[PDB]
Amino acid sequence: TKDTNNNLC
Amino acid sequence: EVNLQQSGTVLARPGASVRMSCKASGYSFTSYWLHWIKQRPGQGLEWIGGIYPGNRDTRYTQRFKDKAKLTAVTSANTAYMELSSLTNEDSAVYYCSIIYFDYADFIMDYWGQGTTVTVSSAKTTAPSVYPLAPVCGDTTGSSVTLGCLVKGYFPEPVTLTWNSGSLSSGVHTFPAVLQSDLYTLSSSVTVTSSTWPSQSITCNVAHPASSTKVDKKIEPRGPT
Amino acid sequence: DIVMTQTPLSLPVSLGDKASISCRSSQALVHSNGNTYLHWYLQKPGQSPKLLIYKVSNRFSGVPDRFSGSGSGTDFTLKISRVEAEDLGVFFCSQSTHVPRTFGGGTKLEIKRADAAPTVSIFPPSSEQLTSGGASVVCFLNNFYPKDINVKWKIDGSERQNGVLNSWTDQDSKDSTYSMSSTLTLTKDEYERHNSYTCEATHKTSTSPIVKSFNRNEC
Repeated sequence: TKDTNNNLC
Repeated sequence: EVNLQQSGTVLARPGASVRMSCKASGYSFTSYWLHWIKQRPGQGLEWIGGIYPGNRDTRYTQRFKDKAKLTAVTSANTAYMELSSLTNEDSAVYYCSIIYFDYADFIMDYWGQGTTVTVSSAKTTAPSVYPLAPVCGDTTGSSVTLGCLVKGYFPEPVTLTWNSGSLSSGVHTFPAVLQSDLYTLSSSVTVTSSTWPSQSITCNVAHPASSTKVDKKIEPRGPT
Repeated sequence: DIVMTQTPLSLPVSLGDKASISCRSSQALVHSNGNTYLHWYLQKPGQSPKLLIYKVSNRFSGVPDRFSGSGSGTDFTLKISRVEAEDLGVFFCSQSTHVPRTFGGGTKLEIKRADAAPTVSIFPPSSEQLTSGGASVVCFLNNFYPKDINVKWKIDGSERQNGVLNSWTDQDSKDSTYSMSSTLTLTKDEYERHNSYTCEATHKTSTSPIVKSFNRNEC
């Protein structure tokens, strides 16, 4: 998995 | 569930440094990034950086690159932010924050109460609380307005209240203004001329930055 | 830093009316995972921002249906179908599909109501302060509308701008009115040498200045 913003990437 | 407790108000001297914390609960502290955000009195919101407690990996923006240091003790679900070489610009309120939107049955977006930092070389000063009462028996009619003046204190905040918070309708607590290193606060309460002075009205002032705790009673009085 | 621009910056509205805030970003907010992480917050004075809508159109738990969200790519809209008195504060759109996560400058929503004249009160210095050699004369001007007003202190007739502290309150979440307290300070000595003290303020609710005064050492 997740970004620094906690999005799945 | 899910809340963030931030440490209390901090008074710091220019050039010094402060370390503030954020304790979390309700979600897996070691599986999401935790953010820190700054907000100046007038200004909007700006992101300082974040930290992934799982593997202690961090991230910052060029501006706070050498101004902020982030850490976290996972055994206590607590995160830390340290601000170095303080100045007047560092004076603001800081919030730790958690967001997450990829699982519908678990949407996260919470903020600590925020930690207000005051960078000054000024010295703590207990407030002088003065009761504000109308002179003599004259009245505006059916309602009478009483007041409480709280001046010459630093740093803030101050916690004004009436009759231990039992009287909250008809109250106006004005924001504190600053006169050369000193704060002045005032509050007014409006009640029916029947209740006062037949029923006590007391102003309860507290200044934790100096452990001051006053309870002034608005007594009736004569001409000047 | 993908920039967020909100418009308008200030939003005068009357209870019941509909409102709209526009939010635009310098670059697309469509993440590679496929979602668009655009959100809207509301911040009451003295508190942390509170989420209203996430991912452009999703209402967060407990948010009224009066609130809706639309947008695509770079252009986004927040809509308040009906404005109550709770909607008082500043609204922020925000982006979290890029690093860093950014916020717009915000839109302060102001309420318009029926004009209301101020209730003025005058307070002579207490004796507790007098002993310290100083003498603060306070004046409260509570619950008025609109926000425009100007207080004036006249000692024995003449105006006195020197030594006055004015403080205002945010638009009330109940009355949608404003209040303010003007505090005139002097020195016991200076206060001793005069008899008339006046707090007069000119406000829309009248063509003649609302006056309030007291004669020292007299009921």
